[PDB]
Amino acid sequence: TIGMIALDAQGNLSGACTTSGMAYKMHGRVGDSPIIGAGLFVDNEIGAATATGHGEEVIRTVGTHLVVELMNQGRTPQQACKEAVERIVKIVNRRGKNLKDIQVGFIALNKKGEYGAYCIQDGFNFAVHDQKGNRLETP
Amino acid sequence: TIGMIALDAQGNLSGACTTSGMAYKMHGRVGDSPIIGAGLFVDNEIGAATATGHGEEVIRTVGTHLVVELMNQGRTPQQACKEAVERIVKIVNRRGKNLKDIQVGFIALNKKGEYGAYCIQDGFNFAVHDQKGNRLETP
Amino acid sequence: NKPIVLSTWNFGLHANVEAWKVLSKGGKALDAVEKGVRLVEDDPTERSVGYGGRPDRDGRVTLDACIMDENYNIGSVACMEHIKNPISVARAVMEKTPHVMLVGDGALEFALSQGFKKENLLTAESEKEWKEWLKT
Amino acid sequence: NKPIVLSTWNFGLHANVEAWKVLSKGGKALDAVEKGVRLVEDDPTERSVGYGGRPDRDGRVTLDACIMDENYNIGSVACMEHIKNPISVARAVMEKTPHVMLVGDGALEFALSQGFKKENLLTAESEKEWKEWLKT
Repeated sequence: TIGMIALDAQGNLSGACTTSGMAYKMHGRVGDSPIIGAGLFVDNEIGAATATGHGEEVIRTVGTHLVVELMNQGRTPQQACKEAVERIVKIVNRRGKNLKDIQVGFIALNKKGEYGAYCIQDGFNFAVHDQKGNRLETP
Repeated sequence: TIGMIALDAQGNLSGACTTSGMAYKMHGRVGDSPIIGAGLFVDNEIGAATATGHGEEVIRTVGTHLVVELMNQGRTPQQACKEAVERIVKIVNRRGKNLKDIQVGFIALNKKGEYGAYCIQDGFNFAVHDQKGNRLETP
Repeated sequence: NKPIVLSTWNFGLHANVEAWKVLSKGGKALDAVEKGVRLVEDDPTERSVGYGGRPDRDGRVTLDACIMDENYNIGSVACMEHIKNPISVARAVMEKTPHVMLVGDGALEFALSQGFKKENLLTAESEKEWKEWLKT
Repeated sequence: NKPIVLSTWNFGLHANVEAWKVLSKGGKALDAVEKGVRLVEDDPTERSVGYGGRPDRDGRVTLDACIMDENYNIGSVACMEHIKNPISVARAVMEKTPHVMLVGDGALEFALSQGFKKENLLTAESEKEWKEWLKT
């Protein structure tokens, strides 16, 4: 899956999300990538976010809509991503699941061009390209 | 479409949403009813909500996830539904659409058995059945 | 204030009576909301849900549904043909697969592997009206 | 701090270069994120998006995508086969229909009515690996 969000020179946000899904998935299985509150959400007054991780778990938590409402509530992109993941961990615990089996992460951007990212588990990277150039960061 | 949410005697929430969708829609069209942040969302620590209206508009606003997060931020079911719809109205004006062409409404329930509902336009009704009886109310 | 059920539109009243049969006996909300909406999917008169539902523009009856319980278990089917009860197929997605949403052919394929029956959901009434819309 | 693009994973660095070609010239974020991800859909060696994409268990490569601009216009396709660029078909759902999500056959039917044509999205590499998984 690749999810991509951007703020242009006018200060407008937009995003895109694309995948072939889980390899060897059941026929007709759909993940978070085409679902608007789940794989991608953009509000040009607040910010945008895209998800990574197990599609099922992102659908279940409507994660990217949660991230953008936490930025609406007053969190920076970084704080929104972290607080979102921390709620998801508490839900995985409520469902009596082993956290090692679950992976959900987000990258987020707000109107000011501030950005952030966070994941349940380590091993995810994301690329940031602003006027300081293109760089791969780690949540 | 029929959306249904309930709180049982154990004090647990659950919901269901089902439709044949928009009549004479394009083949393969789906609306909000199969989508978890949109047609139906349930959190057992908070409450549940189901949507009514134009499927497209409910998808676009991730309305039912918004209603349950507003209840998470202290709103009663009634206040959450109203505040959700009022944000949606501000968004269709940003899209330059006519409100008379848009209809989005929600019914909501919280952990206490408090309930509420609200819509953009008039003409929607919803049924409530508790221990005092079954009744059709109007948002 | 429990148990309590809410459903959409005026047909929600009759749906609420089926759901209440579960709820009044101290039954699970999950089984109650499933029983409740099934009534409407079953009714060929309720042409916005299930059997009797008005078709897409090419005359295909395609149904969408999802279910969610008290502990974030969810199930969905979308644009599914031939199964009168998409809410139960959605319930089976939830309880029986590692997935959360199946659409199209794959949804029907799964429904049939779970013992659901393939039916013709287009009522004569809805074929008639679709063919009136095709002129207009 | 604008313009600025973020994308997921390592292929996102190279995706970010295509998106930046739009953004650095003062172009729209919408065209930038579309150009950016298309690179990865186009790449056969990028086995998790578009053309190199590993198939479902029955060996059909089904793709999912959605797009959202600055003013709540959204478009999605899900479980669509044979169109290498689902993000553009999704963009066309958004700009060209009264709907927001089309899935399965209907998504391909729409794509073809908009001028996209069928390609084979299952590479030899992915057919090989699917047939290894079928043994295991």
